[PDB]
Amino acid sequence: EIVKTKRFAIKPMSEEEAVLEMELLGHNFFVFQNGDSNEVNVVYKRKDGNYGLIEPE
Amino acid sequence: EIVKTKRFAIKPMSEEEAVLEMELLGHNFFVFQNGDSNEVNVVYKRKDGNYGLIEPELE
Repeated sequence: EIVKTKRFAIKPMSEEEAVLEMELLGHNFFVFQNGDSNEVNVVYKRKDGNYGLIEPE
Repeated sequence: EIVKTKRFAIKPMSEEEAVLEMELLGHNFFVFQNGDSNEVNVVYKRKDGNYGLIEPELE
């Protein structure tokens, strides 16, 4: 089955904060409300050490 | 060092189709526009066998 859950990061934050939070929490991807664009984004760890940021833009 | 890309799945789809797409494409998580709620959701595979669906809010 598909287990439904609500986004953990409730409050809006910056892309910079999102990346740090993902790292401190030990995750590989992190869903958040971008406070600078008022849109939901997803940051993730790329297999090249870099970070990726997915936006609806 | 932060590479900005646009969501790959442009058109809205069901959560089931999203899980299928995630697997067919070989990813661990998949961002999509849920056609049921018209909102962006994220499906992912969890070490438990099941799949997870992240929503901004509960309907």
